[PDB]
Formats: sequence, structure tokens, C-alpha cells
Amino acid sequence: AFLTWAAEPEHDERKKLGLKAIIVISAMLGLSVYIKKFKWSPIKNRKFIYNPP
Amino acid sequence: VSPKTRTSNLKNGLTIASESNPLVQTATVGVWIDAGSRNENAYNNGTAHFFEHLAFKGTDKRSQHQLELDIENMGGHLNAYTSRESTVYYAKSFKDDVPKSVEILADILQHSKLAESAIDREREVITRELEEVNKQYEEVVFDHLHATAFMNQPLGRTILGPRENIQTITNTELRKFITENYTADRMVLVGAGAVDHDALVELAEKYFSHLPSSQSPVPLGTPIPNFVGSEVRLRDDTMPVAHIAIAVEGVSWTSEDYYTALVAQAIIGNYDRAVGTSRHQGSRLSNIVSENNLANSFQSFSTSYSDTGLWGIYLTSENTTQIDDLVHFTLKEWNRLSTSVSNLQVERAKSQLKAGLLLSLDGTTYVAEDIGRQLTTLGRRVTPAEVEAKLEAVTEHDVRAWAQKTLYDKDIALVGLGPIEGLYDYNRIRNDMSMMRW
Repeated sequence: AFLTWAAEPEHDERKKLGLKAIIVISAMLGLSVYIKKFKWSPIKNRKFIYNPP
Repeated sequence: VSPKTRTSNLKNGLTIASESNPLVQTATVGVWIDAGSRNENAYNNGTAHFFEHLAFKGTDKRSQHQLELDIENMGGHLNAYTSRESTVYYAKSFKDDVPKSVEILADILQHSKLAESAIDREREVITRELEEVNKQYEEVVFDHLHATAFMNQPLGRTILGPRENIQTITNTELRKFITENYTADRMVLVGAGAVDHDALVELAEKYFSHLPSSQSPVPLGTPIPNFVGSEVRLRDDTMPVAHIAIAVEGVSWTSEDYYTALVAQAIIGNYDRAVGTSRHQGSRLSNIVSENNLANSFQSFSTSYSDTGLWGIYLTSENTTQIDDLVHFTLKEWNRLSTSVSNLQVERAKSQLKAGLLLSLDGTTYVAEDIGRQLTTLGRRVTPAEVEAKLEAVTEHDVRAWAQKTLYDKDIALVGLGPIEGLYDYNRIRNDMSMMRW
């Protein structure tokens, strides 16, 4: 355990910052999905009527 | 100061409204009806317009030919139009031919034959009208604008109605429509020009006394529309001119913001490259458009109905690679109604409107149309003094408050017709309804 710490002393801090990043990034991913779908809905919902000239 | 509009009622509830002008020799008398296509359902849509055709096809007394002759002999003409909320039938004649014209109008409205043979004949005429409106680009654009803004609602329907209905309209449903809708409490007999009010009231007692009254008489101009932000693109690369309308939900006739919306509309104003003075107009949009050759024309509108309206602009342009600029600069001028307008623009627009509302009424037909419209939408003729006071009450800060709730960051209805490849998708147009800098 001591030698593992000696090789990677940032270990504890790194994993806590990773938890924060995971949470923020996940929330941003969810919100980016909502926003993309919101912005794209006029394109997705587009309908056509064709009358051949 | 124009002569006072006299108003009387009959017992059935028919309003008679008149404005005499002893300087003219002609008179416009007619019947304004608070009824139109909006009163149809989906099955009988087109009936109101169908009736307008058959009204001139002969009555119980006069045949179609006799009708023609009677009007020819009078010397003037008859005219009619059906809109979404209003139907009009009027007669322009000589001063002393007014009793004849009232008699003819009373006949065609109450005692029309609606003979199966004539229904069948007009059914083809009206079918051909479906394929010839196609040329009247402004009308095409505005009919699609209503269809999309009021999607699947009565105001969204066309006046002509679908092809299917034209083939299936019977004299029964025609009769039912005019019996339910053309009631005395919904009708106004209007006279303008060389008419005596007292003479017109007597003619109304003689001809329009046996009109049905409705079961539940509501006041004139009594109506829920749910506006849909949406677009219709009718791209046609073979057309040289693009026609674009952009509108938001506007104001009804009786809105408290009615005059505020008119002032806002006048700040943007109209433009036409063919008019000599248009390059010198004060409107900012006019300056941008003329200097950069962005359009052939634009026309701001504020259309009102009993319970809603459309406020927007109609653009025509040959500049097919700068449609984006034209639309961009138009919507940025609308943004400034929310962010930037002050007493400078507002007082200028009020000055222009105080005259404009009076100028419009320059002939007997325009006067009759004004009396008839106001009586069927407001229940009264509003005097110029009242109109001057309502305009004067509009401040810059009323305009800003109105634009901030009506225009700013709001959904639009958008119709493009013609070479509109350069018109961006809905989002990029709607994104110009706000300013990130504000």
C-alpha cells in the first residue's frame, strides 16, 4: 500500500476530482441531449406535400 | 370635421348607419354582415363563398337575366365580398336610384332561388377558381399564412374551401348557412354619400323588416385561437420574385393594444422601389432595404379579428442571394421596437397615423366600408376625436411594453414562396426575434 502511494501520491485527490468531473459531465451530457433534440425538432418534424408540376 | 354618423335600429335588431355628403352625387348603400367563412365547419367550408356566387344567379321574382337588366337600368353596379369574419353586399348608384338598389339587395339576400341547376353550373366556375388564385402570389402567401398560424382551427381555413366540398355543397346547406348566420342582429344597412338617413330607415322598414332574429342576440363584433409558430415553404425556382410573409400573433379589434400595435406597424412602415418617394422615407428598415437593394417591396400589416390578429410584414424580392440579409435586417428592426425605440420614432409614427386613418376614407365606398367595418367589429362608429385621443395616448413606453410581450423572442409564422433557397431554416429566422446584445 505504501509503495502504491509512493508511485501515485495524487491518487486520493485525483479520484475525488474525477467524481466531480463525472457528475458535471454527465449532467452536461443529459442537458446537451435535450438541447440538441429541442433545436433539431423542426427538422425532424418536417413534412412535405408534393404536387408534380 | 366630417358630418356625424347617424345610427338607428329596427325592431328585429337591424342597424341602419349613415353618413351624408351633400357634395357628391353618388351613394353607396349596402349590407355589412358579421359572418363569414369562420362560421363554417370543416364539412361546409366554402359555403359562404358559394352563396356569394348564387346571390347573383336569380331570385323568386327576377331571373338571372332580369337581375342583370335591373342593375344595368339603375346605372350603377353591385359588388360583394366574403372574408373570414365579414360579408359585404353593396350597391353604388346615383342619388335617386337608392330605393331601387336597396330593393335589389333585400331581394338577393332574402329571396334567392338557389336552384339546383345554378348550384351545378357554379360548381365548375368555383372549381376553376381553385386553379387561378395560384397566380395571385400575395393571396397565396396570406392564405398559407392563416392556414399555418391557426393550424386546424376555423381561422386557418380558406374562404374557397377544399375541392371536395365544392362538389358536395347542396342548396340545403346553403339555405341553412344563410338562415343561421344572416340574421338581423348581425347585419348593418349602411349608406354613404348622397343618402338621407330618414329615407334609408324607411327603406329598411319596407324591405328588411321580415328578417329573422337570432335566438341569442350577442352584440356586434362578438367572437379560442391558439397561434402555432410554424412555416410553409413553397419553393419554386422558376419564379423570379420571392414572396415572404412573417407574422406573430397580433391584436383583436377591441384589444387595449389595438392602437399601440398600429403605431408599431407604422414605425416599420411600407416600401416600394417603384414609388419615387420611397428612397427618402424615415423608416430605418426602408433605408437599409433601399440602400442595399434588398427588396422590391415590403408592407407591414396588423390584421385584426374578433379574438386574435396577425402582425407582421410581407416582403417581395428578386435579390435571391441576399434574402438572408433582408430577413435579418427586418427582424433586427422589430427587435428595436423592444430595445431602442423612444419618443423620436413614436411621435413621428403617431403624426403619420393621425392623418392616415382619415386619408383612407376618400370616396363613398371607402366611407361605407369604414362605417360597416366599425359597426360590425366594435358595435359603434368611433369618431375622429376619439381616435385622435386613443392615438395620442400611445407612448414610446407603451410601444416598448407591447413589443416586449408580443414580438420579443416570440414564435413566428413564416411563409416563403418562389426562389427561397436563401431563406434559412426556422431556427435561424426565429433566432433573430431577439438580440443577444440586449
